Amino acid sequence: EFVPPPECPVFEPSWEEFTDPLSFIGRIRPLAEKTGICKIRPPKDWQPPFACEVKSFRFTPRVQRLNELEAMRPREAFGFEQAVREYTLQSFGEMADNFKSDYFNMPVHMVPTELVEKEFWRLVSSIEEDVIVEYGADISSKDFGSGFPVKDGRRKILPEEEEYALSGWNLNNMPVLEQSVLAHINKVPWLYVGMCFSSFCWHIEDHWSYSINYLHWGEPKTWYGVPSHAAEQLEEVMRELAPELFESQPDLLHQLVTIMNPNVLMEHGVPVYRTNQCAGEFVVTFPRAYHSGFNQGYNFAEAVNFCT
Ligand SMILES: O=C(O)c1ccnc(-c2cc(C(=O)NCCc3ccccc3)ccn2)c1
Ligand SMILES: [Mn+2]
Repeated sequence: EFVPPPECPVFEPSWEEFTDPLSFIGRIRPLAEKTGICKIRPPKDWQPPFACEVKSFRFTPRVQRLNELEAMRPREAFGFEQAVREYTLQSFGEMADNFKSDYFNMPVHMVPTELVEKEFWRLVSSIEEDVIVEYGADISSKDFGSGFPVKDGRRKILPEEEEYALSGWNLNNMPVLEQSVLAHINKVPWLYVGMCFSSFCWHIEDHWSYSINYLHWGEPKTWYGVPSHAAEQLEEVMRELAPELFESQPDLLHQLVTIMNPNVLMEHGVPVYRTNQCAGEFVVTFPRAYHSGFNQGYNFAEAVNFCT
């Protein structure tokens, strides 16, 4: 069965250390850049409100067939497996919890994170069992607002919430403008509504950017990360073992389907670290750190690429 990778570093900054995000990330870099990803737990009293327009939040999530790569005799009428379904935040959550409790035959919060992890990777490689889930991925914060409070006058902010609108850890306040000559001659966060087994495959960011990720609420998001010094190693294992039909594809397209069991990478000598990102915790990915992961259950994440 699946062997969990070693845990990535988790930091619990003091209030003093928590004042400036870029200063903090710069200070932890000697360790975190060697693990690709790290987790940051804010002080216990730092609790931003959830500021999305919940009443109107509607979306059509993308369908994810866990074993689509292993599955590569064409099945009758491929391309039409799943009927389309639009959800509200509430109705997606009802669907997500029902899916998970039915799947495991127990209440959603009683399913061990290790079991969802072992079962996810079993399902990804299984040809006997076709599990299909849905992911409310890549929803712009412009559509219904950020999960963080923002002083743009579109939504009421209470006095005790203003510090969160102004915080450097509010993802809308991270720096995003890359320096360049073109910048002198001539981005917002994205939202992710997850359910059990919804997932993201191995990738790095455009321009080898840092990214930062905040789980507003819900069940954990499980991460795997590879340090940048091993990026070429991972890419070589992909070349060797990924489907030949996709071998010649540019990285930007190949990354849409680069699913790989972390143990395969580990057996080929690639260092992999894991973490369960819980509600109220940040994950930071360092430049050219490959990462992938899946959601343990119904949850809500916000993410943005930032520059140093
Ligand atoms: O899902 C997450 O929590 C997550 C975590 C870390 N990074 C990403 C991420 C996604 C994209 C992206 O646009 N993907 C295409 C759309 C997409 C397809 C399946 C799953 C999630 C997105 C680019 C860069 N990073 C997503
Ligand atoms: Mn990413």
